[PDB]
Amino acid sequence: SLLEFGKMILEETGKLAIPSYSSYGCYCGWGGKGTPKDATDRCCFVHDCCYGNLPDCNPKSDRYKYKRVNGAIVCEKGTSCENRICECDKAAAICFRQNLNTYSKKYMLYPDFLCKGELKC
Repeated sequence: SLLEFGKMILEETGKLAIPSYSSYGCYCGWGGKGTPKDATDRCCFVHDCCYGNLPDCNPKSDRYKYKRVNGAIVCEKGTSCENRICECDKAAAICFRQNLNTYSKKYMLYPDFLCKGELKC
């Protein structure tokens, strides 16, 4: 679920998902169009694609379980949708952590009209 994803993000990065990531660049949060602004935004592009691969799942609301094996995220067994949603969220959280070195506050609340260009999934 979105709340679990937000907690996973905070655990990984120390940044509150809202507002550090919920309106970032062209792909973090609500919609998505255009060329990702930077590595962090690309994490969100891929995460959107990841959810897009699950038609019949409800990533915003469906809850999954995971644990920590030393610092590593291990998705625990639920329904197939739960497992797949968890793997999407795990990847994005790790991706945000990997790219904290280029996170830029100037991309928070990025205006929709600047999301120029195109990308397929």
